[PDB]
Amino acid sequence: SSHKTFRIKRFLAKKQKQNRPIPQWIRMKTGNKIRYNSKRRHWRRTKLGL
Amino acid sequence: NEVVTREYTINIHKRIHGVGFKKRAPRALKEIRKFAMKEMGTPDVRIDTRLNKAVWAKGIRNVPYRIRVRLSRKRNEDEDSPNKLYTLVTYVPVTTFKNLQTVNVDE
Amino acid sequence: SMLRLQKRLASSVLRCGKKKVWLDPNETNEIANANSRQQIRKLIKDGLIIRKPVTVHSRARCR
Amino acid sequence: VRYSLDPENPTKSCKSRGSNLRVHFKNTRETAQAIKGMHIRKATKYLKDVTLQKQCVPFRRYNGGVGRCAQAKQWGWTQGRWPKKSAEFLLHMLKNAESNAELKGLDVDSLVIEHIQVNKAPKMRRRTYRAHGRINPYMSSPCHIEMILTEKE
RNA sequence: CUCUGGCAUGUUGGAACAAUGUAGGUAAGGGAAGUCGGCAAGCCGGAUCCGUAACUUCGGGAUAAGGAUUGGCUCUAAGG
RNA sequence: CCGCCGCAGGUGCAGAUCUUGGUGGUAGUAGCAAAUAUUCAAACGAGAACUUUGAAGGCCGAAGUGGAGAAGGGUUCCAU
Ligand SMILES: [K+]
Ligand SMILES: [K+]
Ligand SMILES: [Mg+2]
Ligand SMILES: [Mg+2]
Ligand SMILES: [Mg+2]
Ligand SMILES: [Mg+2]
Ligand SMILES: [Mg+2]
Ligand SMILES: [Mg+2]
Ligand SMILES: [Mg+2]
Ligand SMILES: [Mg+2]
Ligand SMILES: [Mg+2]
Ligand SMILES: [Mg+2]
Ligand SMILES: [Mg+2]
Ligand SMILES: [Mg+2]
Ligand SMILES: [Mg+2]
Ligand SMILES: [Mg+2]
Ligand SMILES: [Mg+2]
Ligand SMILES: [Mg+2]
Ligand SMILES: [Mg+2]
Ligand SMILES: [Mg+2]
Ligand SMILES: [Mg+2]
Ligand SMILES: [Mg+2]
Ligand SMILES: [Mg+2]
Ligand SMILES: [Mg+2]
Ligand SMILES: [Mg+2]
Ligand SMILES: [Mg+2]
Ligand SMILES: [Mg+2]
Repeated sequence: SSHKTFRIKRFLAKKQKQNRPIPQWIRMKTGNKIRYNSKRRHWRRTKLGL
Repeated sequence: NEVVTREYTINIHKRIHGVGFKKRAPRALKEIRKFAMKEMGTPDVRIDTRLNKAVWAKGIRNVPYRIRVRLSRKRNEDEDSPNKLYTLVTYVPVTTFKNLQTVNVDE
Repeated sequence: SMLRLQKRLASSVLRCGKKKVWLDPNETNEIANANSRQQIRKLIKDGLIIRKPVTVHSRARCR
Repeated sequence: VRYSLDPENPTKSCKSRGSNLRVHFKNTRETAQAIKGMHIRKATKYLKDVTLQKQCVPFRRYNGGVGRCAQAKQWGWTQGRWPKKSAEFLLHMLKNAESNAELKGLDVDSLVIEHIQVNKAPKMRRRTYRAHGRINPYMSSPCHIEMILTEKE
């Protein structure tokens, strides 16, 4: 909702910042097994639950 | 005589006989388009917006029974297309359809 | 091209509905490279974009 | 790259393959069997007529529920269809095989499709929603296609 | 039904118009003989003016029942 | 990695509506049929029934398919 507490807004801030793909140069690093961000959240598929 | 222009009366009523109400005007456009291909012997028939407006003038189900059109075969040399000749069908408003017969139009 | 932005912007500037905005079907290239309201205003002054008249609903039959 | 069959004369042969093609395997298999042993010009004309519904692909093995058509009497069968997407995928691959023959310097208007094979490819997962809160598979059946064309006198 | 405003027919399109369906409608003569059963459908329907029974806790029953009229146009009279 | 002499065991599968994983016939089948409706031309594009623009025919019909909010969502907003 447009009405939100500071704690909930700050919580939603962290969730947006985390929902980004991996940098492409992560893959080039030695002993790398992370080929794609497996913790990607889509707003319409999976809900935060808050 | 690749480029030729003729005037024709199409009896849309016989062509759209039995068609449902919501399909009578769209079928009239399809019957005109396939009337042009049979006569001018070419695919890629272009129907002038005014002929579309004329077929749709009385709504979707009360299509006019007869329509006077001008089939003008022209050269599609402006584009590198597989068809060299295309037909442009144009609307010819008339007061009556009696004694009107297929006629050639001179440039 | 795609002129949703210009159609939306023109309706806001002309203060009308999108159904009353007329973008010139011939000079679409000049309309297309207009991504600000300043340029939409100029195209309105230049006559490229016009506001269509209200559909006629006559009360003459009622009168 | 191992085609199922090695060509008899490799210097007189061209090959083309494709993997994970989003076209129906059952439709493509029936289409490939129709153009097997055809001249490349005959096959190109035939496939375009399929896209125009002037010549049909007879469905001989995967024919369950396939309707009858008059154009199937030309294959000695009763059931036929006109799978457009399969024909375009095969037409796209034939042209590529043709370009490979040119790159090898082969007489194009002598090539015959001697070998053509359609293999089921890994399926892709999609879901459909059914009555009473049930979710069912909605799966695509792609295919791997390979062909080898050889010159014939 | 239309204007302002909105939309593109509700996750597809083309061709045809078989049976059986789902939704709608009509049907000579008869008129519930159908069926467990008038189920379903049908009949009625607004308004104006008439006319309204048994019974009754006198409040109702009651839009009981039953009947007539109804458009368009041109006027007349009345109501500030 | 195995033979032979001994030692030890979580030691032999066809079944248990067995467990987990995979795969078929069904089958290119059922289906993609609730809420009237689309058509013409052009543009962009490798590609247009579906995008955009213009024109036409329609619908919502102010108890809206309109314009704004609360809760809930949490960036879905806007541009490329
Ligand atoms: K009865
Ligand atoms: K809200
Ligand atoms: Mg949800
Ligand atoms: Mg069938
Ligand atoms: Mg058939
Ligand atoms: Mg479902
Ligand atoms: Mg559910
Ligand atoms: Mg519909
Ligand atoms: Mg649609
Ligand atoms: Mg929907
Ligand atoms: Mg009747
Ligand atoms: Mg009767
Ligand atoms: Mg009777
Ligand atoms: Mg009777
Ligand atoms: Mg009886
Ligand atoms: Mg009986
Ligand atoms: Mg009843
Ligand atoms: Mg009574
Ligand atoms: Mg052990
Ligand atoms: Mg055991
Ligand atoms: Mg077992
Ligand atoms: Mg046993
Ligand atoms: Mg089917
Ligand atoms: Mg269906
Ligand atoms: Mg309605
Ligand atoms: Mg309406
Ligand atoms: Mg109402």
